[PDB]
Amino acid sequence: VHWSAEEKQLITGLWGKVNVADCGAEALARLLIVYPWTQRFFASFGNLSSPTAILGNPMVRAHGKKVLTSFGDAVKNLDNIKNTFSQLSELHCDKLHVDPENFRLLGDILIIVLAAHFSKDFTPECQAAWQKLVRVVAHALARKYH
Amino acid sequence: VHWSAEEKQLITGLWGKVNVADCGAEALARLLIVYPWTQRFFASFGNLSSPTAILGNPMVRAHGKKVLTSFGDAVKNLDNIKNTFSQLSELHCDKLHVDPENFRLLGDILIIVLAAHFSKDFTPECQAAWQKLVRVVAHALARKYH
Amino acid sequence: VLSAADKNNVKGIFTKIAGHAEEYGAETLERMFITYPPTKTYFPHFDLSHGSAQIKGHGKKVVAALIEAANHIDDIAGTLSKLSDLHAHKLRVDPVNFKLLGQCFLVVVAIHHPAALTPEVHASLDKFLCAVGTVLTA
Amino acid sequence: VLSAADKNNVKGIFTKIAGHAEEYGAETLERMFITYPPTKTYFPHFDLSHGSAQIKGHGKKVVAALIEAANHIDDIAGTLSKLSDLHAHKLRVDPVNFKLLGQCFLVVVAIHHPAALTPEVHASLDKFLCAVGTVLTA
Ligand code: HEM
Ligand code: HEM
Ligand code: HEM
Ligand code: HEM
Ligand code: NA
Repeated sequence: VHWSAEEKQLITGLWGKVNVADCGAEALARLLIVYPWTQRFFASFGNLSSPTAILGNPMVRAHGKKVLTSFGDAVKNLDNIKNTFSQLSELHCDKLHVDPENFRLLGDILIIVLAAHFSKDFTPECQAAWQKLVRVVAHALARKYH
Repeated sequence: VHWSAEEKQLITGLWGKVNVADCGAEALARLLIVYPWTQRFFASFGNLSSPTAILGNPMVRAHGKKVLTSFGDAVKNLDNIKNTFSQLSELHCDKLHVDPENFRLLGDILIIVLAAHFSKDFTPECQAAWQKLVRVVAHALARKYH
Repeated sequence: VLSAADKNNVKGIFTKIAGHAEEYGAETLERMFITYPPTKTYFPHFDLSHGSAQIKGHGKKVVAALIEAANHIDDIAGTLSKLSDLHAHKLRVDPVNFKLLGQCFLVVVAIHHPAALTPEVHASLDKFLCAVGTVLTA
Repeated sequence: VLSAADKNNVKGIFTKIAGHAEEYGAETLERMFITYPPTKTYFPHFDLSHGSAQIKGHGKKVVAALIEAANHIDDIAGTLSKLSDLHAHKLRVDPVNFKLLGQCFLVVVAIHHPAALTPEVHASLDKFLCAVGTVLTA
């Protein structure tokens, strides 16, 4: 895909203000609460028995930070997202067998988390650029299926 | 994707027995009848107002033959599908803006049409290979979205 | 279906959405048209520039319909049955678009009421928006 | 929802299915495991080789549950709500998998009863299978 100058600015500008630990923990916890079948992939994390348990779980929070940090690797090289995610694609597709529709759901949750953290600074044009970014990342993650 | 010798044999073997005109017309008519929102893309074809009208519409029948003929272009070069479908991807993505979930629905309908035509000759292994083929084609058709 | 907790979660956050129907509906539509430009195909008759009168009037109707479904949350299908013929038969809206509009609505709610949109409320509102989309595509 | 025509179409095709529950259920599962190998993850306790006793017994139960829902098609949620906790809470079956099993069931019906699976019956059965999937993921 092609990135315009305005899209790159909207992405890199917002990224510098993202609280990676907090937004990452919130996005993963929301994935597990809003779409509870995703809990099947995270039994190694222990207590996922309630929204409170999920939001307070050390392993959910630590993993969510790692996930959002990976999104940052996309932000830092927007024309090479495909190579950046090749190994992660092998993990999720060949080893974990995560259905790619779930990558879409996580990206949509991340958009809502960013909207909550940035309020009206998350303009419609900013949402458009970030929705494009999470779509491009989801596509890169799903590559090892095709 | 990679193709085994058995997969290639199942695909090319079944393809030689496919009634392209009848299976293509049937698959397209089933798409419009089973998923009626798809009719929005085919208003130029005239009367789609009932299952009888759809099944008797000569433009539906003619278009369905062209669609299945293109699947045949995939059969005839299984390792080059992405390039084969590049122009068609621009049409469907850039010009028509067909959501890619609809490509998945047409592929699934084609599998059911093949099952009806071939009965028990459409073995589980044959279904597996053909489902892979329609998935690979749908992915190639969606390329110009990414 | 919507559990008793889901219904309580949906009503609570909608007490803050009511009274902002035009503002939040207009923003939801503007977000959908900008984030997902193909959705503009369904509105060829509209002026789609920012803050146009047609977007404001239509956004108010969309959110007013949601508020109506919330008020009768026990039978959403009866409340929205007339809209189902319009969307599924007349307009032929592809079902994917209901998820896009729902995503934009959740973004608007998060922007204006982030503390109200807790994970549990987000989960209930997602189920409600999915139930509405199912009715409108029947 | 399911129309009166949908219900008669579904009941009609099931007069051909009802006597073959084990055979068609086993074939549906075998097709799902071969066509969509990730679905095997939910059955680690099974022998998944062709015609295994566990596949035959389980396939009979799946189709028997569908027949129950056909016999009580006016309230599918009431007949099958007992399976919702199993699939959504205990097993955490990803919702994508219900479409995969439904596709395999339609292939089995097409193989054995092609003339009965007209476009209109296909449309009704797709709505029926989608309604079952919503009950089991609730
Ligand atoms: C765009 C979406 C996603 C991105 C960028 C992403 C990223 C990552 C990354 C960077 C890791 C490495 C963790 C580490 O190094 O310790 C990981 C692991 C993992 N991911 Fe994802 N992921 C995504 C979506 C998902 C989804 C949707 C699921 C499940 C529904 C999932 C399930 C897992 C699991 C189970 C692990 C292994 C966790 C562990 O064993 O510690 N991922 N993911
Ligand atoms: C997924 C596999 C599909 C294949 C292989 C395929 C193939 C084709 C082909 C070969 C054409 C002919 C272009 C030409 O004659 O110049 C075409 C046109 C077209 N396709 Fe598809 N198609 C697929 C799916 C779909 C779907 C799912 C839709 C809509 C829901 C769709 C809508 C259209 C339309 C509207 C046209 C233009 C028809 C006209 O103006 O005559 N296609 N497609
Ligand atoms: C939560 C989901 C939705 C709700 C509650 C909703 C509600 C409504 C309402 C109340 C109307 C006016 C009905 C009337 O005036 O008789 C309407 C019309 C319309 N809707 Fe929706 N809608 C939804 C989703 C969608 C989506 C996803 C699309 C397309 C992307 C769409 C496209 C339209 C169009 C084109 C009209 C006609 C507008 C006009 O001519 O003024 N709607 N909808
Ligand atoms: C039409 C959709 C489905 C129906 C009607 C259905 C029906 C059933 C029934 C009747 C049982 C046995 C309940 C009992 O013995 O108490 C069962 C169990 C089970 N189902 Fe489903 N099912 C469906 C879809 C699925 C799907 C899509 C999956 C996963 C891909 C799945 C995985 C399982 C598993 C793992 C069990 C436990 C089996 C055992 O331990 O013997 N089911 N289902
Ligand atoms: Na291509």
